[PDB]
Amino acid sequence: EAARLDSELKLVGEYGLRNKREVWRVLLTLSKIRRAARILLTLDEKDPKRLFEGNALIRRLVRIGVLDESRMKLDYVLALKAEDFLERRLQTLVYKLGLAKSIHHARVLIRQRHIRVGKQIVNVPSFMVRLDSQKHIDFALTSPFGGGRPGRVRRKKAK
Amino acid sequence: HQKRLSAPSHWLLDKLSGAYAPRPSTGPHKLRDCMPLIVFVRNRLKYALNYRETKAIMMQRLVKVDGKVRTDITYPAGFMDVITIEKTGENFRLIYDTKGRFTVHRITDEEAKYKLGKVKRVQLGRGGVPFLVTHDARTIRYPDPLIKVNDTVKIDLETGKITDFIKFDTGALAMITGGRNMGRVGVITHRERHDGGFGIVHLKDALDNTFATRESNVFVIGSEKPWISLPK
Amino acid sequence: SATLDEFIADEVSTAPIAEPSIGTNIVKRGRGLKTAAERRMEEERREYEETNFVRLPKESKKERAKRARMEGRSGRMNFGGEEFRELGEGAERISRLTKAKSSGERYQKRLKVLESGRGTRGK
Amino acid sequence: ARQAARSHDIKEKRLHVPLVDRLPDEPPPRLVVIVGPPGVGKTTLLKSLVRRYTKETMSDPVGPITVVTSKKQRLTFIECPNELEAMIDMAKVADIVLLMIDGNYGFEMETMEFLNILANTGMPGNVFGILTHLDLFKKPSALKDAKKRLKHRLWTELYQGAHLFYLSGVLNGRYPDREIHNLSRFLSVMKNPRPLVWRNTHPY
RNA sequence: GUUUUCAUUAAUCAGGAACGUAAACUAUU
RNA sequence: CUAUCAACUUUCGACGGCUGGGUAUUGGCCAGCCGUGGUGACAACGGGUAAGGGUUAGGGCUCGGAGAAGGAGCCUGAGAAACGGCUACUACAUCCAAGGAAGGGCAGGCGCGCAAAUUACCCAAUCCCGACACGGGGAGGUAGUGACAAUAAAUACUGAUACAGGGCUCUUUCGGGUCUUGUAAUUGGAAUGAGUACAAUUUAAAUCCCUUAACGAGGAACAAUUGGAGGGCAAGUCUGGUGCCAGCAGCCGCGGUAAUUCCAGCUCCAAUAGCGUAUAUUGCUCGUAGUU
Ligand SMILES: Nc1nc2c(ncn2[C@@H]2O[C@H](COP(=O)(O)OP(=O)(O)OP(=O)(O)O)[C@@H](O)[C@H]2O)c(=O)[nH]1
Ligand SMILES: [Mg+2]
Repeated sequence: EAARLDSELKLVGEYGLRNKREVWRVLLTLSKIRRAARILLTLDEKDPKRLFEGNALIRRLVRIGVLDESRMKLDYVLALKAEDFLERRLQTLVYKLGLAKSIHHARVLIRQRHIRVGKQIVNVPSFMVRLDSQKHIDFALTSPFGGGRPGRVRRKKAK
Repeated sequence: HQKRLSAPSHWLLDKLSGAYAPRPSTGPHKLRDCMPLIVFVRNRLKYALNYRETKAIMMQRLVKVDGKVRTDITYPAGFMDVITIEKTGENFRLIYDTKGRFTVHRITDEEAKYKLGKVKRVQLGRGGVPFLVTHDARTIRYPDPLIKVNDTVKIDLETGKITDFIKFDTGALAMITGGRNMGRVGVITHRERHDGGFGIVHLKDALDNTFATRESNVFVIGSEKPWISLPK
Repeated sequence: SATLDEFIADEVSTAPIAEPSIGTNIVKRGRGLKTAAERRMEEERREYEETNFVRLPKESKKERAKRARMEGRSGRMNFGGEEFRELGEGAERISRLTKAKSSGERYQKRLKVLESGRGTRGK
Repeated sequence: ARQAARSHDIKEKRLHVPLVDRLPDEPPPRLVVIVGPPGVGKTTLLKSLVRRYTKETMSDPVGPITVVTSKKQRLTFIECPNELEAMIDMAKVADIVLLMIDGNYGFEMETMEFLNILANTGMPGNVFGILTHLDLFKKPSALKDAKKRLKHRLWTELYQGAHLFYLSGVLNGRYPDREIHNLSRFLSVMKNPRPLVWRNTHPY
């Protein structure tokens, strides 16, 4: 349908994704989380199952940084979306932190091993960066934007 | 050649020693009430790494078990066998814990010299002589004439003679070595006969838990008198 | 008791929980994160290589057949650093635990308002 | 129902055109060609196969070599020389084909030429890819990469899922005995040749 | 209709039993 | 589980007790003597063949008859009625100088004429057997294949200048809507992993992994695919017919193959290391068993 095609094209364009399999992957994990939230809303308030399982779900989503720290209700967990998940991806986080000029530049950098998340370099652009780990995204020490060797085209030109 | 899970739960093996486990060779103590010397050396103490290293320890006269040199690797050493290593100058003793597993205890020569062994049976041997059989299958010729069944004996271990004995008593503290309440150091406070098989004792700990264990599974350790050093 | 044990350690018990330095629980250049259960296993493998310091075979074909089949019969998923457990029998124990865990000054005012004739009338 | 569906699909797979057999009761020796580019070791495989079968160390084996391999059937090995006239002469003759590929060097035009000459003239029953010069390798990751890419290109060339043997070394100037033993396990037990129309009408 | 009696005798039909030139416009309501 | 199984045992003694034999020992286990039993509607007996226990949050984990070509008999040893041997008979089958002599398994391929996972390496760990530290192990571990699935994601990123004036859209169409878009243009920057690869390391020896010096990108390449829809074309070919039209179509044209540089790489849609196709599909009354 044209609505599905235009929606998936807006996702693939707005966040520099490769195909629609990544969109369907995110929509599947989002539907799993939202199904768990609906099943926890089935029960009444102050049931211990709903209390502890909903607190676990909300603390998990706030810790992985999707759900905002302001709103912490299970209705907002139902109101979650795939734009929030693709915003929590690593590639859009490199683009928004401004190490790269565009989202396709960010995917290129993460593929050819320039950025690192915390200590180790990250080869995958779909790395779900958590909220505590959002700040420690920077260029690695072996990268010419970080330091070390001046690099490849630089070496061929400076010879 | 049993598997690591089919090995009993009281000589411990981690996720490390392969899927298989050594079987104890036939000897004084039983099969399911046993710690082999290889599990004592390289799986409990970790003075060794491999089977060949354990063999290179055992074959030279460096490990003595109950005061005699034990050469073969899977020699059974179940309960209260003093294990003297002279190059390290240590003597270990095997006791249990409150959960039901084997425990090792480091000690020197003064408590290493004697063994507290529970009498299995008294009889008249050949030559018209009374003899005494312990749980270590030690038979002592010409014993003291009051040492009856279920009494324990301080064996000399340099000559093997009797030195002292502790009587089966309601009011003497005891150690459990079997059953569903295994390894619980407490005091024998009651004993019920049940003639016709399988009599019991009722026993409480130091802090008021009564339970009924069988007179086979009991083991007398001392009235107060901890003649072996239970670990503090 | 899985969801209940994490509520005590983070909200109830006043003891700080060790967090890893950020890049350490990344498996293969980002291909997975090590969840706090899978990380705690990884020290247990490592803490067994200094005791008598014989090396290990990095899994085998018969363990990988088992543990990767455990994903086939479980509803767990690891969306980020955390685990997201299914709401089946793990949710019923939370109800199943909590049910066994739950198992002469007046007279003076009346005589003090019966003495005075009256205050007034309706305004 | 699905068992009936798979049974019907296999019953339609078993079918062919009803051509005439024209094989006698005492059949002639089946003809094994050893085809390949120059320098690949066709004569070396010939020496090694005849030592496996008849235990005779031939210092210079030429011509067709007939060999008893079973109590019912027997073979004959002919090594095609490096000339196209001999290759086109024997492609209409061959009963089973031993098609040699030169390992690290990859495929050659003589190999592809004989494959499509054979396919255009008449396809026999059994063609076995034999990949040699594997010992002229230094990295055993490059070795399995070359085996995988040569297997897939050969599968595209003749059919999917063929037999591609890997003959590693040259020990005594001959070949390894275990490798040529499994090669002869494959070319010893045999099935009747394909009913080709040219061979079933014209006497050669 | 009666200023009449026994008080479940009853309801339904497998099996079975008695009676035997044509067609052609069509809990209440 | 069953009464479309009510009698069963005494039909190899069926229940005893006495006496012995044999067994490692008890025992109708077997032999002599006699007594009258034994089980069963509380389900024996017969019939159907579809042959679990423990560890308890959970799942997991652990344990669980007959034959060595066919009957018959024998031998060793602590332990076998080993099937390891012998003997005879029976049935195959081999060598021979024709007098004689040795022998009885699994694995693999084909199972159409058309097909698809190694005849891989070692006891190095855990374990077992021996005169015994050394000798020997078909458990075990190591490696190879794999688009049946499943997992992550390369095939490019970013500027400047020059030039063109159109690009896009629709309900309503010889009409309306919106304002920056291009180009096979000219140039410049960087980034680099696939691959190549010295080593060291891993390991029984290797491989993989982790470390890693050195190379490694300009398209005419380090060469993305599978389907669907549509336009444009000749001194070409075919068919129809009240001239020039229409249709099907067209690798095929005058020459020319070292000749040609052409729509120069046609346009759009979908999925994209995956994708398509086929088929299956998703006459009336009375009256008994019975029923209410
Ligand atoms: N290392 C290595 N050398 C090989 C292999 N096969 C063949 N050779 C050598 O290559 C040489 C080629 O000899 P052949 O095999 O007779 O060549 P051929 O093509 O069979 O015979 P011609 O067609 O007459 O050349 C021999 O000297 C072999 O030793 C191989 O698998 N490995
Ligand atoms: Mg030749």
